[PDB]
Parts: sequence; structure tokens; C-alpha cells
Amino acid sequence: RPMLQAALENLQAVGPAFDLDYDQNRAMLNTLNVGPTLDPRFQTYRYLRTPE
Amino acid sequence: QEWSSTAITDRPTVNMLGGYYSQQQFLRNLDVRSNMASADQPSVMDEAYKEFVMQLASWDTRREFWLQTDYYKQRMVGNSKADAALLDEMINNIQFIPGDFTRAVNDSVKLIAETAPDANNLLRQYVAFASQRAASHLNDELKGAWAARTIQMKAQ
Amino acid sequence: QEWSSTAITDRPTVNMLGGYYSQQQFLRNLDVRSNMASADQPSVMDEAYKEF
Amino acid sequence: VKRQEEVAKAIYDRRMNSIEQALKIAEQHNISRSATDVPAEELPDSEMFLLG
Repeated sequence: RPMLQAALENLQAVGPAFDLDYDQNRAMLNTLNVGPTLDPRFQTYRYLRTPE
Repeated sequence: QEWSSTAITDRPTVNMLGGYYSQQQFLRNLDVRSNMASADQPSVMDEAYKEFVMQLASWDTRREFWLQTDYYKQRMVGNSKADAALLDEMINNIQFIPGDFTRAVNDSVKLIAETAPDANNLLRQYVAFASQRAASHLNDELKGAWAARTIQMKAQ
Repeated sequence: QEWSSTAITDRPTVNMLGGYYSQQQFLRNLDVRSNMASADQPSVMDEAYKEF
Repeated sequence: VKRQEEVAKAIYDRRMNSIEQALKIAEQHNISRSATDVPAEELPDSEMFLLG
């Protein structure tokens, strides 16, 4: 009887058990919440014959 | 008078892509560890150049460029019909020729003007004008995919 | 009189596809887990343009 | 490297909390013997109360 009551109390105060895969996703989600950094005015070509 | 000018272009380099290169790389790697995606995809430099070519040969880009060029605003009679007729003619003065990769031919663009100094001054501005539009379009694509990935991860 | 006008179109992008893009992608993942689908499936924007 | 560092810290903090809670329960129910010979290295986060 008594330690069985103890088991209920201990598991109640700990909560659900999580694996490693859960923790990795949370760390990745933090970076995604920051958001991308946008810098305009970057070239999208290069010259092989400049106009003259 | 009909003076002329010419230019030839190719793909950009990793150095000139700025910080856009790193973020695009980060999102693609998410798509290959999960989602069971990705293949022999073209590089980041390939897709950026493909967007630039589309804007260069667009009928809408040429019409927009002339409307703020300060070389067409001086030749404005004032009559609506005359202005529309003139604008259509100047749009046809820019020609784009796609290149062939087996024959080792690259893409070229040609412009026609009335004076020799104007022939190359206008062509330099047009290429810069078309490049800015392509850069802005790529940023919106990156933002859209970034938000879509956040929603998918937040639910899982 | 017989006047005329012309227009040219192309495939859309992720931005104007709205919320339809995410929901369509969700179903494809379950089709990768079950009833095997081909790896080189056409993109979502490719199919939307084909209907238009 | 930064992401891997914060993942390991989260797991370490969770293990610290579980140990502390099990200590209070053990002293309240006055259990001092070792009920199970399984070493604490491989025990689920629920059952530390099965220790003196």
C-alpha cells in the first residue's frame, strides 16, 4: 500500500516523458521564429561584354 | 540616325549574391533530411539567373522602363494618340536573343537610340533596372517559403 | 472595325497560391508514407498552371 | 554547434528537476532501503523513488 501511493505522487509531479527527437525539433523551431534577413540590391548577373 | 549598342551576360558568382546564398542553402537542407525530397537540383546560382532572363525579355519591363527614362518625357507632344504611338515604337527598339549551349552562344540584348552617347547610357541603365526587379522578386519567394516551413514545423 | 489585343501568361509562384499550397503539401506527405508515389512528381505550381 | 549545445542543456536541466522532487517524497515516506538493484543510470524519469 504505502510505496504504491508514493509511486502515484512521484509520477504526478514529473509529467510526460519526452525523447531526444522532441528536443531537437524545439531547438530548430527557435531559429525559424527569428525570421529571415533580407538584403536587397544584390547582383543577379555578370558581364561578358560591357556596353560601349 | 539609329545608333546601336550590345551586351552579353552570364551567371553570377557566389561572392556577388550576398547573404541570400546562405539562407537559401539552409532551407533546402531542411527539405532533404525530412520531407523525403530533393534531387539533382540546379544550383542556387542557376535559379537566380533564370529569373533575371525572364525579366529582361518581358514586355512589361520595357514599357515600365521608358515611362521614367527622361529621354521619352522630352519627346511628348501632348496628344494622347501621338504619345501612345511613340511609346509602342520605342518598346520594339530593344531586342533579346536567347543563347545556345551546344554552339557556345550566350544571351545578348541590343538597343537602338538616336545618338551615340545615348546608345550606351540607356543600355547600362536598363540592365540595372531589370536586375533590381529580379532581386526583389527573389526576396518575396524566400519570405513565402520561410513562413510556410514555420507553419508546418509548428504543427508537427 | 476589328481591333485587337494580346496577353501572355506563365506559371504562378508560392506567394499568390495562398493557403492552398500548404494544405496540398500536407496530403502529399501521407502519400509518401502510403500508396507509394513517384519521386519525380510535378510541382504544385505546375499542376495549378495546367488547369488554368 | 550552437544548436547542439542548447539541446544538451535542456536535457540536463530536466534531469536536475526530477532528482530534487524524488528527494522530498523519499524523506516524507521515510524510505531508506534500495528497493531495486537496477542502477540509477538507466532508470526512467518516473521512478527515482525506488531508491533509498
